[PDB]
Amino acid sequence: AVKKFKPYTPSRRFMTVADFSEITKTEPEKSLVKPLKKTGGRNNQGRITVRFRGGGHKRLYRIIDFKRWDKVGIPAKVAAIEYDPNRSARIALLHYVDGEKRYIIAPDGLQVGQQVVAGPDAPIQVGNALPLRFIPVGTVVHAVELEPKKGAKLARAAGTSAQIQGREGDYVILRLPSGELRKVHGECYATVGAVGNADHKNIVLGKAGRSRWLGRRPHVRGAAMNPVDHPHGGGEGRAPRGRPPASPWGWQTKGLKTRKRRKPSSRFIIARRKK
Amino acid sequence: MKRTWQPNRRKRAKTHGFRARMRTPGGRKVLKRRRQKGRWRLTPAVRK
RNA sequence: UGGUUCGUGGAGCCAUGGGGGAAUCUGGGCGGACCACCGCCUAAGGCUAAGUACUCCGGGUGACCGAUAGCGCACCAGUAC
RNA sequence: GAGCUAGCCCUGGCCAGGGUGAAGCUGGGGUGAGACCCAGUGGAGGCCCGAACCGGUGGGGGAUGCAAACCCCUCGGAUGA
RNA sequence: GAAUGCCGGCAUGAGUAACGAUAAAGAGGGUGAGAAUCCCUCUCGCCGUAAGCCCAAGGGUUCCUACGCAAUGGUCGUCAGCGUAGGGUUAGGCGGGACCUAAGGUGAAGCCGAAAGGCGUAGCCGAAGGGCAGCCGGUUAAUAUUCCGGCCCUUCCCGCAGGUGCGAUGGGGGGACGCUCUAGGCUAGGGGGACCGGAGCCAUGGACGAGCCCGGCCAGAAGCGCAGGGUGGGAGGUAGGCAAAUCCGCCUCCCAACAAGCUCUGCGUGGUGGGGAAGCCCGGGUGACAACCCCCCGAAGCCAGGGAGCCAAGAAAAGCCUCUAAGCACAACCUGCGGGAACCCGUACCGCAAACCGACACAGGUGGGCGGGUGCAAGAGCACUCAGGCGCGCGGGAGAACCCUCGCCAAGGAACUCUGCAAGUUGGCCCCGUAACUUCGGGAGAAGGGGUGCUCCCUGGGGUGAUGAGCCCCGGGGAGCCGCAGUGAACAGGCUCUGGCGACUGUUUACCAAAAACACAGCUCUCUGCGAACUCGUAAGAGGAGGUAUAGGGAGCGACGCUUGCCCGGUGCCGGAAGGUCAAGGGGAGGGGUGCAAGCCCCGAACCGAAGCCCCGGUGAACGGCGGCCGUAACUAUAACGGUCCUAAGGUAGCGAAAUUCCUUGUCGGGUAAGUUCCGACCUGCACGAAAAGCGUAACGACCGGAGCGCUGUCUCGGCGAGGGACCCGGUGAAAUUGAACUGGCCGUGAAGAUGCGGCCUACCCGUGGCAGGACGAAAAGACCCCGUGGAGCUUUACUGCAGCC
RNA sequence: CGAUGUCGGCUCGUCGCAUCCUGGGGCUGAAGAAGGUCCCAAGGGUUGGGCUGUUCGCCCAUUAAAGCGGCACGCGAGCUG
RNA sequence: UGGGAGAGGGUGGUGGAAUUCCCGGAGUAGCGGUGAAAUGCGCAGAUACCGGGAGGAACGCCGAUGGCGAAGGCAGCCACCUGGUCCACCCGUGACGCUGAGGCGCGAAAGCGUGGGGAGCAAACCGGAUUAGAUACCCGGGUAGUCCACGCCCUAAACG
RNA sequence: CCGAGGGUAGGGCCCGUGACUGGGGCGAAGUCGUAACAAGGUAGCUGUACCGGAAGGUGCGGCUGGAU
Ligand SMILES: [Mg+2]
Ligand SMILES: [Mg+2]
Ligand SMILES: [Mg+2]
Ligand SMILES: [Mg+2]
Ligand SMILES: [Mg+2]
Ligand SMILES: [Mg+2]
Ligand SMILES: [Mg+2]
Ligand SMILES: [Mg+2]
Ligand SMILES: [Mg+2]
Ligand SMILES: [Mg+2]
Ligand SMILES: [Mg+2]
Ligand SMILES: [Mg+2]
Ligand SMILES: [Mg+2]
Ligand SMILES: [Mg+2]
Ligand SMILES: [Mg+2]
Ligand SMILES: [Mg+2]
Ligand SMILES: [Mg+2]
Ligand SMILES: [Mg+2]
Ligand SMILES: [Mg+2]
Ligand SMILES: [Mg+2]
Ligand SMILES: [Mg+2]
Ligand SMILES: [Mg+2]
Ligand SMILES: [Mg+2]
Ligand SMILES: [Mg+2]
Ligand SMILES: [Mg+2]
Ligand SMILES: [Mg+2]
Ligand SMILES: [Mg+2]
Ligand SMILES: [Mg+2]
Ligand SMILES: [Mg+2]
Ligand SMILES: [Mg+2]
Ligand SMILES: [Mg+2]
Ligand SMILES: [Mg+2]
Ligand SMILES: [Mg+2]
Ligand SMILES: [Mg+2]
Ligand SMILES: [Mg+2]
Ligand SMILES: [Mg+2]
Ligand SMILES: [Mg+2]
Ligand SMILES: [Mg+2]
Ligand SMILES: [Mg+2]
Ligand SMILES: [Mg+2]
Ligand SMILES: [Mg+2]
Ligand SMILES: [Mg+2]
Ligand SMILES: [Mg+2]
Ligand SMILES: [Mg+2]
Ligand SMILES: [Mg+2]
Ligand SMILES: [Mg+2]
Ligand SMILES: [Mg+2]
Ligand SMILES: [Mg+2]
Ligand SMILES: [Mg+2]
Ligand SMILES: [Mg+2]
Ligand SMILES: [Mg+2]
Ligand SMILES: [Mg+2]
Ligand SMILES: [Mg+2]
Ligand SMILES: [Mg+2]
Ligand SMILES: [Mg+2]
Ligand SMILES: [Mg+2]
Ligand SMILES: [Mg+2]
Ligand SMILES: [Mg+2]
Ligand SMILES: [Mg+2]
Ligand SMILES: [Mg+2]
Ligand SMILES: [Mg+2]
Ligand SMILES: [Mg+2]
Ligand SMILES: [Mg+2]
Ligand SMILES: [Mg+2]
Ligand SMILES: [Mg+2]
Ligand SMILES: [Mg+2]
Ligand SMILES: [Mg+2]
Ligand SMILES: [Mg+2]
Ligand SMILES: [Mg+2]
Ligand SMILES: [Mg+2]
Ligand SMILES: [Mg+2]
Ligand SMILES: [Mg+2]
Ligand SMILES: [Mg+2]
Ligand SMILES: [Mg+2]
Ligand SMILES: [Mg+2]
Ligand SMILES: [Mg+2]
Ligand SMILES: [Mg+2]
Ligand SMILES: [Mg+2]
Ligand SMILES: [Mg+2]
Ligand SMILES: [Mg+2]
Ligand SMILES: [Mg+2]
Ligand SMILES: [Mg+2]
Ligand SMILES: [Mg+2]
Ligand SMILES: [Mg+2]
Ligand SMILES: [Mg+2]
Ligand SMILES: [Mg+2]
Ligand SMILES: [Mg+2]
Ligand SMILES: [Mg+2]
Ligand SMILES: [Mg+2]
Ligand SMILES: [Mg+2]
Ligand SMILES: [Mg+2]
Ligand SMILES: [Mg+2]
Ligand SMILES: [Mg+2]
Ligand SMILES: [Mg+2]
Ligand SMILES: [Mg+2]
Ligand SMILES: [Mg+2]
Ligand SMILES: [Mg+2]
Ligand SMILES: [Mg+2]
Ligand SMILES: [Mg+2]
Ligand SMILES: [Mg+2]
Ligand SMILES: [Mg+2]
Ligand SMILES: [Mg+2]
Ligand SMILES: [Mg+2]
Ligand SMILES: [Mg+2]
Ligand SMILES: [Mg+2]
Ligand SMILES: [Mg+2]
Ligand SMILES: [Mg+2]
Ligand SMILES: [Mg+2]
Ligand SMILES: [Mg+2]
Ligand SMILES: [Mg+2]
Ligand SMILES: [Mg+2]
Ligand SMILES: [Mg+2]
Ligand SMILES: [Mg+2]
Ligand SMILES: [Mg+2]
Ligand SMILES: [Mg+2]
Ligand SMILES: [Mg+2]
Ligand SMILES: [Mg+2]
Ligand SMILES: [Mg+2]
Ligand SMILES: [Mg+2]
Ligand SMILES: [Mg+2]
Ligand SMILES: [Mg+2]
Ligand SMILES: [Mg+2]
Ligand SMILES: [Mg+2]
Ligand SMILES: [Mg+2]
Ligand SMILES: [Mg+2]
Ligand SMILES: [Mg+2]
Ligand SMILES: [Mg+2]
Ligand SMILES: [Mg+2]
Ligand SMILES: [Mg+2]
Ligand SMILES: [Mg+2]
Ligand SMILES: [Mg+2]
Ligand SMILES: [Mg+2]
Ligand SMILES: [Mg+2]
Ligand SMILES: [Mg+2]
Ligand SMILES: [Mg+2]
Ligand SMILES: [Mg+2]
Ligand SMILES: [Mg+2]
Ligand SMILES: [Mg+2]
Ligand SMILES: [Mg+2]
Ligand SMILES: [Mg+2]
Ligand SMILES: [Mg+2]
Ligand SMILES: [Mg+2]
Ligand SMILES: [Mg+2]
Ligand SMILES: [Mg+2]
Ligand SMILES: [Mg+2]
Ligand SMILES: [Mg+2]
Ligand SMILES: [Mg+2]
Ligand SMILES: [Mg+2]
Ligand SMILES: [Mg+2]
Ligand SMILES: [Mg+2]
Ligand SMILES: [Mg+2]
Ligand SMILES: [Mg+2]
Ligand SMILES: [Mg+2]
Ligand SMILES: [Mg+2]
Ligand SMILES: [Mg+2]
Ligand SMILES: [Mg+2]
Ligand SMILES: [Mg+2]
Ligand SMILES: [Mg+2]
Ligand SMILES: [Mg+2]
Ligand SMILES: [Mg+2]
Ligand SMILES: [Mg+2]
Ligand SMILES: [Mg+2]
Ligand SMILES: [Mg+2]
Ligand SMILES: [Mg+2]
Ligand SMILES: [Mg+2]
Ligand SMILES: [Mg+2]
Ligand SMILES: [Mg+2]
Ligand SMILES: [Mg+2]
Ligand SMILES: [Mg+2]
Ligand SMILES: [Mg+2]
Ligand SMILES: [Mg+2]
Ligand SMILES: [Mg+2]
Ligand SMILES: [Mg+2]
Ligand SMILES: [Mg+2]
Ligand SMILES: [Mg+2]
Ligand SMILES: [Mg+2]
Ligand SMILES: [Mg+2]
Ligand SMILES: [Mg+2]
Ligand SMILES: [Mg+2]
Ligand SMILES: [Mg+2]
Ligand SMILES: [Mg+2]
Ligand SMILES: [Mg+2]
Ligand SMILES: [Mg+2]
Ligand SMILES: [Mg+2]
Ligand SMILES: [Mg+2]
Ligand SMILES: [Mg+2]
Ligand SMILES: [Mg+2]
Ligand SMILES: [Mg+2]
Ligand SMILES: [Mg+2]
Ligand SMILES: [Mg+2]
Ligand SMILES: [Mg+2]
Ligand SMILES: [Mg+2]
Ligand SMILES: [Mg+2]
Ligand SMILES: [Mg+2]
Ligand SMILES: [Mg+2]
Ligand SMILES: [Mg+2]
Ligand SMILES: [Mg+2]
Ligand SMILES: [Mg+2]
Ligand SMILES: [Mg+2]
Ligand SMILES: [Mg+2]
Ligand SMILES: [Mg+2]
Ligand SMILES: [Mg+2]
Ligand SMILES: [Mg+2]
Ligand SMILES: [Mg+2]
Ligand SMILES: [Mg+2]
Ligand SMILES: [Mg+2]
Ligand SMILES: [Mg+2]
Ligand SMILES: [Mg+2]
Ligand SMILES: [Mg+2]
Ligand SMILES: [Mg+2]
Ligand SMILES: [Mg+2]
Ligand SMILES: [Mg+2]
Ligand SMILES: [Mg+2]
Ligand SMILES: [Mg+2]
Ligand SMILES: [Mg+2]
Ligand SMILES: [Mg+2]
Ligand SMILES: [Mg+2]
Ligand SMILES: [Mg+2]
Ligand SMILES: [Mg+2]
Ligand SMILES: [Mg+2]
Ligand SMILES: [Mg+2]
Ligand SMILES: [Mg+2]
Ligand SMILES: [Mg+2]
Ligand SMILES: [Mg+2]
Ligand SMILES: [Mg+2]
Ligand SMILES: [Mg+2]
Ligand SMILES: [Mg+2]
Ligand SMILES: [Mg+2]
Ligand SMILES: [Mg+2]
Ligand SMILES: [Mg+2]
Ligand SMILES: [Mg+2]
């Protein structure tokens, strides 16, 4: 449930914050954090290559286990569920009976105290990871590897999930969170369940300052600029676009598809996204 | 008001210093020229 | 594509980024598309004095200057600033 | 050339005093249970007033200046983008 | 002889402006050739969250002393941050290095690029972050945590003794972290004392007093005490912590658990060592054998790595502890003691400024710490004042105009003016009281009003004590006293009504614009399946993101409410294995050059041959667009209705003389005595209209209109007063500008606006204070305008090309 | 065009006279009072306010009257802006 | 205390028929639609036929002049949770009752907010017809909505 | 002290009036259509919603107070 505020300042009138209800441990695991090196949107040449970044809260990176096939057959206890600033999902602390500790992204319904496992024989239950080929068609699934042993790449965002639709040869067919229909190899791991924190999308930032805390610096309209700067720049008074709406670099930005044409994975995409 | 010169010894050595000039083709050519010109100081005087 | 006087021209020659791809003198390249004839020359390895260029340096000489000239500097100047 | 200025990055520092009184929590009431109401407690906020500090609203002065942008009065922000 | 030429010299303006904050001076004494300006004394004023003190930058001898005054100093100079010389900076414990790492930089491996070079996990460098051992006092002209004195401490080497499986760059723990709020106990600092110590004082009407005035501490090992911080112990199992591990992790069991224990720090005490006032004598002596005590206030500092709450979720690495590995176990390491050893650089002085950044001894700019007392509710605000520091490096007179800054003003009260611009008014605190509207927070300090000093008497609660006294905090009730006046000085909102725009706090054109502009939460379209799209880069490599469609890019719109209509013919984008066109290349009917020939060489039709384009469809919060004429209704007027041309379709809701309305001050209504503005309406909207969004909207605004009350020198309409200038005398002494000048008025004339020409008129020679009509006054080779086959920024369905993409 | 600052206002005037008022006069379709119309006359006078940047103009309240023009559409080294 | 019938209510699962779209196959000149047509779709291969898949919605036969509920209403099947009601026994309580201004709850559909979901249907809207005209009826399209969760709205020929 | 009332300021309720505007009643000698009454020529009515010169239409659900 998202948390509202009474309108005791102009901004609190709309601000909503997450409830943090699932959260049970308020400090990360010391040996599982490392500093996040903040970039500001600058590459190694020092140049802004992604605009409007910088200035957010300091963050420690929590190391996440996006492999999991790494420790087949060894079970673990879900020790805690925690906040992670580097992602929308919460993360779950796993105590393996081995004694190793790792983090995973926390699926909807993971209970602290429960046990999870990975491998071809794992029970089809929330929290477990198996190759896709051993997961019943119809099951909703998250953190999916896109190619075997390359790490979880799909459905990691708060609330997201993928569903297994069918099988074909060495591949299963997934419905991605976008609704794309795609073949993913049978040997790729996925974890049963959807990602938690599904209310994430209902948060209302509420004020300029909150975007600022997120490291998101103000974004300025091409329309508010000059011709040296942008296709929409200039004109006396306000102006309509005056040409097909364009990015600062001139490419058209309402409809122009941009996926590379001859791309090898086209062969594995069955149906481009919906809506 | 605050003007443009705000001396900083470290800044001065790290920017115009002999080692900085030597690191780069442009700086080495600055030294080539200033030697050819007969400059008494090839590099800004700075105290350390 | 460049080089040549040659700017696509009738455009050869020399060179070569791409593709194809030989032969050993009865071999090959050239004489301005091409062909014949008649000649010239030996590619795909390397070196080679001298005669040539310059003047930081030394000397000699001016129908060259003579301290606003002549070098930016005749003087502690690439200095003071 | 970023010792000015602009943005970002790493690491530190600063923000008198006063006011308002969110959520929560406790208690009382209420009900089938509730919602909810009251009190106390609490101490939220690009909240309020106002120094430092950061500004530069209106006016006057200055105008071969004290100053190649200053001075006086006034005024904006002042836990936050 | 001219180039607003170039370099230099010297004039003019001119003994003119100015001499750099309006904090301020006066006198006596000294010194010296010379004194407002240097020294000393007394008096006066100014700063005192500083204009005092300590650090860091930067500066670089400016420090101290002697001897000097040409120049430097806005005057003077005997003085000085100036000239000459001589002296002066002392560290194992402060800071940095021989320690750690951050961003970043560099960079074995490796990757990339015509060259130069660009990258790059490790490593290395890199600090104002981590880590690490010194406090108090004394001494010099000038250094002192550095020398001295006292009491403490660190590492390294060697040794002795006791202990122990010792050993590391490898494993682990730890180091180790936010913001707001905050407890207990301390300390810093401060106030009081009838107590303690002290030179002395009794004035001028009174006082020999519980009088006045001054001071009443600092540092300190172990031990002890108080207050906090950190931390469970034992056993068994073990497959994880890229070897090993008894360590750490994980499971189980036993004992302990808001305790204790162990440990670390703060504070108190503590052997000892220091300091020690006023005043009085000449920095020093005395005071003094100084006293060195009690109470109160009390941190933002300390215990600390404390506590709670919150979301935006808050460095690393070494030191250090532990584990084991090669090894080694006569070693090694730990603990205690002893002896020896302990390097390099900085240290003067300025440091909110006359020594730093501003060309200047420049009213500007410059990070951190300390920053006393009283009173005003609080405070770092305000006034005064301590310590300490200053009177700002020209002065002396005078008492015009005018200017600046300031004070008052009869009657009036916005009549001023573009405008209440400016200045008044209001003003803190306590209490009463407070509207529309509202998103229920607010609007609100709405508005408006009362109180406010001192004296006496009665009385309530809290802190510290002890439960009491004293001290400190928060009050209540009663009776009075004085003045024009009690936040008696200083600091401290004028208010209301009503529209436009923008939701809001924010941001901006450094130096003419702070806004209605930008941003903003939020809404929508669109791209993107991840070696993402996208951006930078020739590339490698990076950003995106150690993210993954609840995400990332781009675009418009801009809280919120109610909404967002019709047109897809053109352009864009999307989709469309047909068809048309379509390059290289394929193909080779047919043809040609040459040769006696085989042959060599050239042209070449059909036909096959991509993207793109054409073509077919979709698509508007994609670019965009959203009509005209004729007729018709019981009088006129109009036209619900009919007809007709045109178009891709003809503007919906809502709004409308508007931030848009030309005609225009439209018309009507409101407000005013009067209203080109303002508000409300109407609708023939020159030329609104739905995300270049439409219409509204509480709250907000140094935004822009209109009105009212309050109050005023804004004004009728001006007067007086103050100080700083202006003026006069001494000192120092610019500037732009300047063809030369012996430089009047009129009417004419003249290249059309004459001191300079004609005619007349007027006029003795030369200044000083003032005014600005002229010298087409000065400044700036007009910025508007045009011209130049001049330049540059920007645009596109101009031309041509290139990157990029297909 | 190697610069002649440009509307309005304020301030300060000064001049013309085709006179707004005041003084003198002729004609009158001048009984009187009050007008009209022309002539002479420039000595002096010629108000305060609402609107608007306005000049102009309209309006309110008065007046003997509420004149029109010139002076670089007088006057920015005099101010405003 | 024994028993009973029932689409009474809530949750979670879950089955087959059909429609639509996509994929594969096979096939060709029309299909569709009306009173008749036209728009529309179709040689860029539609309709009709076979196989595969996706997704939402409603549950045919049983079915009734049936049943359940206070009403609004409720219908494939399964389980769990849960209300009402009837019967028999004549065992317990001992008038503990009726109605009920206010209040509280529930309340078809449409509609509204936030988020899902979207096959068929379908306001608005485009187009074809009909017609004197035809902002309609009929035809081809088509967005909200119809569906789910949660919160609102609180109407009705909410009727016997 | 209290005190008629006066003055200042802010509120509440009611009456009158107002550019302009919304519908309503009526009149009737008009224009436009023909929604309801018959199966009223699309059964009607209905709550709601969107829409149209106008009666009205359509969607969803409901009622019969529906002809055959
Ligand atoms: Mg809220
Ligand atoms: Mg709430
Ligand atoms: Mg508010
Ligand atoms: Mg608000
Ligand atoms: Mg949670
Ligand atoms: Mg949750
Ligand atoms: Mg943390
Ligand atoms: Mg670590
Ligand atoms: Mg990282
Ligand atoms: Mg780098
Ligand atoms: Mg970008
Ligand atoms: Mg950026
Ligand atoms: Mg999270
Ligand atoms: Mg969240
Ligand atoms: Mg949101
Ligand atoms: Mg953040
Ligand atoms: Mg954004
Ligand atoms: Mg923007
Ligand atoms: Mg703009
Ligand atoms: Mg602009
Ligand atoms: Mg640029
Ligand atoms: Mg451009
Ligand atoms: Mg452009
Ligand atoms: Mg444009
Ligand atoms: Mg334009
Ligand atoms: Mg523009
Ligand atoms: Mg314009
Ligand atoms: Mg425009
Ligand atoms: Mg613009
Ligand atoms: Mg435009
Ligand atoms: Mg546009
Ligand atoms: Mg356009
Ligand atoms: Mg792939
Ligand atoms: Mg600086
Ligand atoms: Mg430095
Ligand atoms: Mg430095
Ligand atoms: Mg530096
Ligand atoms: Mg250097
Ligand atoms: Mg030398
Ligand atoms: Mg150099
Ligand atoms: Mg030719
Ligand atoms: Mg050639
Ligand atoms: Mg080649
Ligand atoms: Mg041959
Ligand atoms: Mg050859
Ligand atoms: Mg030859
Ligand atoms: Mg030859
Ligand atoms: Mg030779
Ligand atoms: Mg040679
Ligand atoms: Mg000679
Ligand atoms: Mg000379
Ligand atoms: Mg020489
Ligand atoms: Mg020279
Ligand atoms: Mg010379
Ligand atoms: Mg020299
Ligand atoms: Mg030099
Ligand atoms: Mg920091
Ligand atoms: Mg603050
Ligand atoms: Mg709240
Ligand atoms: Mg709480
Ligand atoms: Mg605030
Ligand atoms: Mg505030
Ligand atoms: Mg102040
Ligand atoms: Mg100002
Ligand atoms: Mg002012
Ligand atoms: Mg001025
Ligand atoms: Mg200036
Ligand atoms: Mg000031
Ligand atoms: Mg102020
Ligand atoms: Mg603010
Ligand atoms: Mg403030
Ligand atoms: Mg504040
Ligand atoms: Mg703020
Ligand atoms: Mg000449
Ligand atoms: Mg000149
Ligand atoms: Mg000159
Ligand atoms: Mg010259
Ligand atoms: Mg010259
Ligand atoms: Mg003069
Ligand atoms: Mg002068
Ligand atoms: Mg001066
Ligand atoms: Mg003053
Ligand atoms: Mg003197
Ligand atoms: Mg003298
Ligand atoms: Mg003296
Ligand atoms: Mg210097
Ligand atoms: Mg010294
Ligand atoms: Mg001198
Ligand atoms: Mg002298
Ligand atoms: Mg001098
Ligand atoms: Mg002098
Ligand atoms: Mg000076
Ligand atoms: Mg002397
Ligand atoms: Mg000096
Ligand atoms: Mg020492
Ligand atoms: Mg050493
Ligand atoms: Mg290092
Ligand atoms: Mg350090
Ligand atoms: Mg010590
Ligand atoms: Mg010394
Ligand atoms: Mg950490
Ligand atoms: Mg830190
Ligand atoms: Mg005190
Ligand atoms: Mg003390
Ligand atoms: Mg083990
Ligand atoms: Mg003493
Ligand atoms: Mg003694
Ligand atoms: Mg803590
Ligand atoms: Mg690191
Ligand atoms: Mg040991
Ligand atoms: Mg050494
Ligand atoms: Mg040294
Ligand atoms: Mg020193
Ligand atoms: Mg000094
Ligand atoms: Mg200052
Ligand atoms: Mg300071
Ligand atoms: Mg100087
Ligand atoms: Mg001075
Ligand atoms: Mg200064
Ligand atoms: Mg006060
Ligand atoms: Mg106060
Ligand atoms: Mg003075
Ligand atoms: Mg005088
Ligand atoms: Mg007066
Ligand atoms: Mg008044
Ligand atoms: Mg008045
Ligand atoms: Mg005004
Ligand atoms: Mg005041
Ligand atoms: Mg009101
Ligand atoms: Mg309210
Ligand atoms: Mg008040
Ligand atoms: Mg008194
Ligand atoms: Mg004062
Ligand atoms: Mg105030
Ligand atoms: Mg108001
Ligand atoms: Mg307006
Ligand atoms: Mg604003
Ligand atoms: Mg704005
Ligand atoms: Mg708004
Ligand atoms: Mg907004
Ligand atoms: Mg804003
Ligand atoms: Mg500017
Ligand atoms: Mg500006
Ligand atoms: Mg500028
Ligand atoms: Mg300015
Ligand atoms: Mg501005
Ligand atoms: Mg502003
Ligand atoms: Mg802006
Ligand atoms: Mg904006
Ligand atoms: Mg919006
Ligand atoms: Mg890379
Ligand atoms: Mg990354
Ligand atoms: Mg991402
Ligand atoms: Mg904006
Ligand atoms: Mg509203
Ligand atoms: Mg179109
Ligand atoms: Mg189109
Ligand atoms: Mg176009
Ligand atoms: Mg042939
Ligand atoms: Mg168009
Ligand atoms: Mg458009
Ligand atoms: Mg008629
Ligand atoms: Mg329409
Ligand atoms: Mg209008
Ligand atoms: Mg009007
Ligand atoms: Mg309007
Ligand atoms: Mg318009
Ligand atoms: Mg108009
Ligand atoms: Mg007009
Ligand atoms: Mg008029
Ligand atoms: Mg106006
Ligand atoms: Mg106006
Ligand atoms: Mg009209
Ligand atoms: Mg735009
Ligand atoms: Mg607009
Ligand atoms: Mg504002
Ligand atoms: Mg403003
Ligand atoms: Mg005056
Ligand atoms: Mg006076
Ligand atoms: Mg005076
Ligand atoms: Mg005076
Ligand atoms: Mg005299
Ligand atoms: Mg002469
Ligand atoms: Mg002339
Ligand atoms: Mg003349
Ligand atoms: Mg003359
Ligand atoms: Mg003459
Ligand atoms: Mg005359
Ligand atoms: Mg003059
Ligand atoms: Mg003249
Ligand atoms: Mg003149
Ligand atoms: Mg020139
Ligand atoms: Mg010119
Ligand atoms: Mg020109
Ligand atoms: Mg022109
Ligand atoms: Mg031309
Ligand atoms: Mg020409
Ligand atoms: Mg040209
Ligand atoms: Mg150009
Ligand atoms: Mg692209
Ligand atoms: Mg001109
Ligand atoms: Mg000029
Ligand atoms: Mg002139
Ligand atoms: Mg008569
Ligand atoms: Mg006259
Ligand atoms: Mg006269
Ligand atoms: Mg006017
Ligand atoms: Mg007018
Ligand atoms: Mg008269
Ligand atoms: Mg004029
Ligand atoms: Mg003028
Ligand atoms: Mg002027
Ligand atoms: Mg003027
Ligand atoms: Mg002038
Ligand atoms: Mg003048
Ligand atoms: Mg002039
Ligand atoms: Mg004047
Ligand atoms: Mg065919
Ligand atoms: Mg019985
Ligand atoms: Mg009942
Ligand atoms: Mg309902
Ligand atoms: Mg419904
Ligand atoms: Mg509905
Ligand atoms: Mg019924
Ligand atoms: Mg009376
Ligand atoms: Mg009908
Ligand atoms: Mg009918
Ligand atoms: Mg009918
Ligand atoms: Mg019509
Ligand atoms: Mg319809
Ligand atoms: Mg019913």
